[PDB]
Amino acid sequence: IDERASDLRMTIRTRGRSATIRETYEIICDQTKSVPLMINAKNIAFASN
Amino acid sequence: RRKRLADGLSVTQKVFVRSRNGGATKIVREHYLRSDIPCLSRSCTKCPQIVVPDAQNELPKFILSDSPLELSAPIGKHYVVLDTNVVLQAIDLLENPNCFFDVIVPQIVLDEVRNKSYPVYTRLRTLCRDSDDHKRFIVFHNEFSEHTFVERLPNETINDRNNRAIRKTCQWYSEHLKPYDINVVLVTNDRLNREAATKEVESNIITKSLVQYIELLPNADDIRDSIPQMDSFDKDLERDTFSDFTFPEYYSTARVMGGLKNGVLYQGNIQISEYNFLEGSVSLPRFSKPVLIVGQKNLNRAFNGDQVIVELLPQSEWKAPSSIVLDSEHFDVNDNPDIEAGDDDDNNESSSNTTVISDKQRRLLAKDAMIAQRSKKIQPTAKVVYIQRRSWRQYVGQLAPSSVDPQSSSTQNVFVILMDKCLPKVRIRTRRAAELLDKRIVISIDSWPTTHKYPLGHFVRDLGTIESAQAETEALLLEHDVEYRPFSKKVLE
Amino acid sequence: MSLSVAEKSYLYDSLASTPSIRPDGRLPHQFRPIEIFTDFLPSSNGSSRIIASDGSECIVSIKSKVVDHHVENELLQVDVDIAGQRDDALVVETITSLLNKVLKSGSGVDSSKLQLTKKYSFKIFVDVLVISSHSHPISLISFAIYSALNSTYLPKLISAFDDLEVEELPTFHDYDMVKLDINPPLVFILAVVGNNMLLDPAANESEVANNGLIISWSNGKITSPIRSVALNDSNVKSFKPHLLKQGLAMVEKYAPDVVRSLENL
Amino acid sequence: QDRRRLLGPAAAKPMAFSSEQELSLHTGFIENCNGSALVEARSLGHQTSLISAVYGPRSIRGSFTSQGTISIQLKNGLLEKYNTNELKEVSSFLMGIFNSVVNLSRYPKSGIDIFVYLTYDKDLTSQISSLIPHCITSITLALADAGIELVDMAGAGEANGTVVSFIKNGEEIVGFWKDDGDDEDLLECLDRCKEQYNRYRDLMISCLMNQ
Amino acid sequence: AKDIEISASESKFILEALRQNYRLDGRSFDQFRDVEITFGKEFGDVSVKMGNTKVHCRISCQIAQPYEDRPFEGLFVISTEISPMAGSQFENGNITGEDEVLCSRIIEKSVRRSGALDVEGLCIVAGSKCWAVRADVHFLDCDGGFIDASCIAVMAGLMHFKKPDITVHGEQIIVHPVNEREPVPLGILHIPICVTFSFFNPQDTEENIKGETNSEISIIDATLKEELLRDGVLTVTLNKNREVVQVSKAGGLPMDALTLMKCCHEAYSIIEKITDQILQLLKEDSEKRNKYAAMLTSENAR
Amino acid sequence: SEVITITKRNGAFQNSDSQIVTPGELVTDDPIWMRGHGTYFLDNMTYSSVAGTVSRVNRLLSVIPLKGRYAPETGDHVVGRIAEVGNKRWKVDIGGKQHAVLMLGSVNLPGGILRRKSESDELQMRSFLKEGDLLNAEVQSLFQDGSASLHTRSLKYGKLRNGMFCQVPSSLIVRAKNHTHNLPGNITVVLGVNGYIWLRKTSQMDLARDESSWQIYSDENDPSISNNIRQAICRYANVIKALAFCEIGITQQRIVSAYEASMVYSNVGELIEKNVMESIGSDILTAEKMRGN
Amino acid sequence: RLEIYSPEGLRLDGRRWNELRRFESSINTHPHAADGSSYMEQGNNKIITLVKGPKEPRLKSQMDTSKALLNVSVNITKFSKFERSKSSHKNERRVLEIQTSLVRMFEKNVMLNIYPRTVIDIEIHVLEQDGGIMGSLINGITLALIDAGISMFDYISGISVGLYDTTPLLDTNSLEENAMSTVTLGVVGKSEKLSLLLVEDKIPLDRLENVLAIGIAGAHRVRDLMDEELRKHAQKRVSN
Repeated sequence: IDERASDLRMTIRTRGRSATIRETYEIICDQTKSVPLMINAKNIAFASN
Repeated sequence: RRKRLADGLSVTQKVFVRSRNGGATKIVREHYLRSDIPCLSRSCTKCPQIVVPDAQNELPKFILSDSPLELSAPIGKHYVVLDTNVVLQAIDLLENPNCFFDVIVPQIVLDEVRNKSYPVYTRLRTLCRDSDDHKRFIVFHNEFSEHTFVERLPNETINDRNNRAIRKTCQWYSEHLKPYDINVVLVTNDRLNREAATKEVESNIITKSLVQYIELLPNADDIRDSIPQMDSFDKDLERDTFSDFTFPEYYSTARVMGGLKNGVLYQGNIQISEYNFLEGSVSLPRFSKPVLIVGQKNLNRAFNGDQVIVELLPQSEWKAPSSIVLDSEHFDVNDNPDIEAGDDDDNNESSSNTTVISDKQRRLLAKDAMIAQRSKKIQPTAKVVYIQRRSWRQYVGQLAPSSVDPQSSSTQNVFVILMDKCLPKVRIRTRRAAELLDKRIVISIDSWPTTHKYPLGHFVRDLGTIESAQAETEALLLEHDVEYRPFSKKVLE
Repeated sequence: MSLSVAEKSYLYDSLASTPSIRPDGRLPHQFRPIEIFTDFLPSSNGSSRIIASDGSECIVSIKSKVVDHHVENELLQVDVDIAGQRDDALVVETITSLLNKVLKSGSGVDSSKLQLTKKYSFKIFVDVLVISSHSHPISLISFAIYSALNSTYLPKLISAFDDLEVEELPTFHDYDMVKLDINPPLVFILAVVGNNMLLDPAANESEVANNGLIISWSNGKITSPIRSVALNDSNVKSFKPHLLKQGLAMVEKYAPDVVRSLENL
Repeated sequence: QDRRRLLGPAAAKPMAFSSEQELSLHTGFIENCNGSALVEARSLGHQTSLISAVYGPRSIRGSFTSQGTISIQLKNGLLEKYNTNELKEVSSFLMGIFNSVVNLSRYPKSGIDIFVYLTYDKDLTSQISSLIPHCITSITLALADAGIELVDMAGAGEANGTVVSFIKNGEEIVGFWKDDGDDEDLLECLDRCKEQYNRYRDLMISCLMNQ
Repeated sequence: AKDIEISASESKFILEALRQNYRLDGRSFDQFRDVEITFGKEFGDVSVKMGNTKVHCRISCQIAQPYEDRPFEGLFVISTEISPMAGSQFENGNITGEDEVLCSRIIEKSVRRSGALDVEGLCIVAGSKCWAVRADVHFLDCDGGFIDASCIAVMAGLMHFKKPDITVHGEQIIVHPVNEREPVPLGILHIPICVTFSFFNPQDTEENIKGETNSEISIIDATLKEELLRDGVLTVTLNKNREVVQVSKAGGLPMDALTLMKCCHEAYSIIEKITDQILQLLKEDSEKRNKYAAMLTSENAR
Repeated sequence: SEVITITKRNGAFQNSDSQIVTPGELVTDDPIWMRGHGTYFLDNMTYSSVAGTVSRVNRLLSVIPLKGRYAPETGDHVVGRIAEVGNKRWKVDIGGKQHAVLMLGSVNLPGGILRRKSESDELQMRSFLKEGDLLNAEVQSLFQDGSASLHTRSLKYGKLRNGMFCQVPSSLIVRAKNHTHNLPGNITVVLGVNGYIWLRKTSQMDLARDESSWQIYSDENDPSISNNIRQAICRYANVIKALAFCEIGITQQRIVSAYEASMVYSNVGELIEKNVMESIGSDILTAEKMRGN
Repeated sequence: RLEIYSPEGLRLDGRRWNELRRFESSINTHPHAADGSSYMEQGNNKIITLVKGPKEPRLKSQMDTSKALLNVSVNITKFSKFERSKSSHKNERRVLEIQTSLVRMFEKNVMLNIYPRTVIDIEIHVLEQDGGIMGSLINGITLALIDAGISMFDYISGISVGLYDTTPLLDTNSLEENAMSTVTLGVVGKSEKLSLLLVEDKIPLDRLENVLAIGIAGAHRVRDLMDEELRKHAQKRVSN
């Protein structure tokens, strides 16, 4: 997230009637790094029938 | 384009572009034209035949007379036509019956002034309704007269056309009035009309200065005064900017942090004054003295009792105490709410309140300013540069009457007037507006944008009526965070 | 099918011989009578009603919004909707694809007649209603889009926007419109029945044809999209390189005249 | 959410972001289907695997139909993202080729359900043009394995985003696609794609020869 | 779906019963069946029974995104989805759905379009967060009376309903449990109650249409057989303030304005009666919920 | 232009009294008239029911439609096509309000005159006549449903083959019992009462007036249709679209005069253009005025 | 915001309190592939109707011995507003609601009795709306059915009234619709018997007569244009 995320604007909604200018949070994801899933191994099962 | 439908009825289309957020939407307004517009006057001979049935089962009555106000030659007996600037600049003289006897409101004029300031509009409609024998306002229409209609051409602006429509209304109606000898005087206060008269264009109109008409009349001569709108006036009252819009943006996060570190930003709780919205004071405890927050853009989207970071200004800019009082009853009460929707209503976040305040309000700001320069006790002065911390709550209030039409059941944008006097008038939009006028309301605040000078709220819930003692007792409970419900299911255990 | 077995053989014979006579009786270079009616919505940027001789009718309508183009890679959106078909039958969506690709930016159509400063593009919302179909629509839609996009009026910019003018949204002149010039492709449909290549099939012809070739004319030349199509399921055959080269040659000759007659009403 | 499927939280939004080829064929490797084929193509550019499965001849009784028909589903890959409309176009394209190659007259009241799975396409370096040889290779194999009649094996090349499909040893063309190629490629492409078709022709014939 | 096949003799018989001025139930043409309101052990569970016609409504709320056009209002969505417990002519959600739409639409026209539930105050944060209130109306038995019963089930359901007390700070909403603090009831602006006049022709259409006679049999509150057999309908909805909230008239027997307004006037007495009945029933269930709440009052005298 | 015709228009979507064309308006209160089609009543007061003129058809002064769907009658001979094949009847599309019925006791058949078919099966029906096949069949009895029982029973009746389809409104051709005839260049038109027109080369059945018995419903397109034969049929069908365009009656003589007038233009695709269709209809009217009918 | 009316009898269109909008119509807009058609202008509500059929359906379940099946499809395209319709509307309750209303109503106006084993499809394509649209759609249907030769008893004529307290304003636009309670009504023939009364908003019951009575007059006024239009067309095609 950017500096002053809580004051970034949304100007996407139009043709209101109020609440057509506001803050919003906007958050991109970057996969140049990816940390691996933290998982409960004990709770891994494998099935049968 | 203009095309026959029926006997003395023809239609035309006006297509124009409106932009809401890059919207680019062509709006088509069909405008019907009829020769059936009354002149509203007892000097008119054929006007009996012109009037038509209405909802009230009656042919519209006359309110303008066969004796209007009379001045020396070549003026004679004269109907006063008012320009668009004149309605804003001269409003109290209008409310006086002493110098404005027989008045024609162009309909194009009534449209412009209603969009800028809806109070001025409503008051003027009420003056029209409660007209008598000595302050007689009528509206004459000409957007819908087929002999006073104007086109809109390429390679010009809407202001040029708006002024042309009035020039054409005068020459039309002054010609028709010649067998009865009643002259039309356009009393104007806009630079495009006054210098159109001077360069010579037409000579079939008496065109007058606002001040020149006033100064001949000895009942208003110097008693009530006015300025040009900004044709030859430029603010130096207490404003310096032409626009009231645009509250500053906050200092960015690290730019705060670095300023706290290096000890150039100070912080404390802004304790706003209950008598002023412009005079706020922070308790900065490396001083004994209140540190003053003065003027709209130093306040920086304040709310009461917030943790505010403030940077000091130089001793050169440091003020002395201010003696005036402002409230939501005498200030901003001929400013109106921003319109953000509609097909012929504003769709912009500016050019709604470029200036529409009263003469009284102008003179009070001005007088503060004259005292302020011989006032003593010059002490620390600042601008809020960040709101560290919020203090929103549910706030009680009541619905403004002159920012709403009671008849109208429309989704009206209208002000909540809070009972805490440390915040301004709060904008909301509601299709319950008539309902809510008699009732004490609860809004909360949503946000304050950086483009508007009034917060955005939303309506939460209703309390009872304002006559009700119970309802006042309850509102005061809500405001001061005092819970009134019976104690819960778990309490009893 | 909806024709007779007898009818289809007569046609096949008729068309497949040297003269290639057909119910209209056109030589292969000729086109049926079409009628262009325009500008009937005062609410839209531009609009188009085209009535063809088989009684097929397309109505094509142009609406807009101005948008930042650096968060977009599309400028023209086609929505096709055919009366009596739903919004997701195979043919409807395949027509939407074809048309979106014909009108794709920087490919046979301008992406610089739709921009008013180099940060702001107008996103043109092409919205197509087919009033009656019983023959293929795409050629008629192509022709309707041409007349439309040369009847497309846009808002005229108030003032010459830069991309650093003040860094706020562009804002239009109140009344004054800019004429939109822009040359869209024209899709032309060719039909193969034996070794005979014929411009512009009628309904009847489409039902006996082996295959057709959809090709488009942009900017004084032929260009992509190129696509073959099979205009039945049940009278289908294959074709030769030489016949595909003769259909190139035919459009190159007979296309220009048509664009110039269609341009000025 | 929806009544036919679980779609989880709906105010949630996706993540924002930061012969030159070898075709090796396989068939008859999974069962619940009348015939299946597998085509994996490796190239410098991109490696891809396409699965196909063909279901039926099926009877579609309660109506008499003049002749049979062919119905093509393309299914969006699990690592490739395309618009639904493009898949429709390509489905429509492939149907019109197959209409011409599959003989349809030995089978009254027929509908055939063809599934094209465009599972994996991966770049090591439009796009939809490039995989058209591979779709046509896959589906043909499948119609052959099942015992569905065919005029000639169908097969195509891609030269410069241009796809030309031929039957009869390069002699006849059963389809043409050009999308975002260059003006006047015609001779280069036809020559280049003939080579490609003759080359993958025999590969399919040799897959069918191990069974 | 599969429909009930009645005889010609049935069709003749029920008309003749109206003509000779009786009813099957022993009712009058202007008599509405007694509605009993059974409030749940939870807020917004209402069982609404009118004779054999059995309908239920359960209310739910959730946190939801406003819509693009008006983000300064919340959401009312009415599910009047019907499953076979009344017949087999209603099955599997929507399968024809003509009746679904009409009942759903009229209830929306009543509560959201006109107001009878506050919507402005459903915005927790304007343009971000709002309440969505979902009315799910499920019929378990039907013996006609469809719209009338459904409406009462929507308004009693909404009046008994209550929603989590919420505190906002920023855009973070602290949702508070319904044992933790006491949940807040919805805002009610009006009380729409419907009365459905089912119109039966003693003539045939052609004699009706350019005749001017009124001899049309006006009945309310039809039975199942009556619902199927009606030639026409007027559904009119009023509130207990002499205003007509909504009217749906669109097909069936035409009527003079005087006769339509007659209808309205009759319904106006009948809706105060149902409204009254509803008021005093709500109270007595509320008294039992209030029994120690009265003790633990914080609004007390000085 | 040379290659296309465009009727050019821009700026708009498109380009007295008469006898009772609104129902809800008082035709008559007489109780002896207006009892028939296109009326309804309360009492005897009859308020119309359709749009059209009042005129006496049969024995009764009655509202008569202005235009509408084709209406069958007994003695009509119509050209029309199979919509459905059943286990006992074909459903025939004549362009009416519902479909007309054609059934097994009412059908001549190739291979004899009635042979090659020993049981009812939906298959055996289907082999002769496929959906969409076109065939000239006469109205055997008109029923009050709408439905018309048809019959084919001559060796001239049955399938129409070797031709091209043409079609018009059914009210801009003459209403007669028969209108099927030879025209010059030795093509035959087969022209029903229903607006469907087949134009074919003169074959044995139409050549015998100035037949077949294994070709009654058997598919067969002769290889002996030649160049000039085909062009004659394109020109013939075109000139018929000129009189259609011009909203006048079609009589056999109008077609022959039209055909000859059209030959100032040397190419046949120039005769579907509007300017020419108006000239051709103008010539024929001009001939009607000079001649005296 | 804005005036909706004044004591001077004007609007911002400039209509009078019992004045109608621009009524333009013309019939036969598809006379090559649709059995009857008509184009309806009321204001800027631009409605095209086609009637296709009477024709037998090729599905047995749609066949009915006792009367024709009637289908009314109300299609609303994505350019009827000022902006591009983001939503799907041909699968919405609002539109199915209009469908269910027009069909049940015209089902009794039209005689389907004289068309057994038939299906009729009325296909109503909206090109623009600017409000007063619910009464405008009825009117377009009425001209389509009379053109198609489909028998009927009467003309239903749709008209809207917006009540500005006690002030009834005949015919409506976008402003009038969104700023007060609107009534929509239809009358069949020159009768006082109403086919359709539709109210979406609080209209008082005490004033219920005032808005309908002016509307039943106002309806008669629409119906004579429809006749005049039609007989001017029928006279043309009986001279030739």
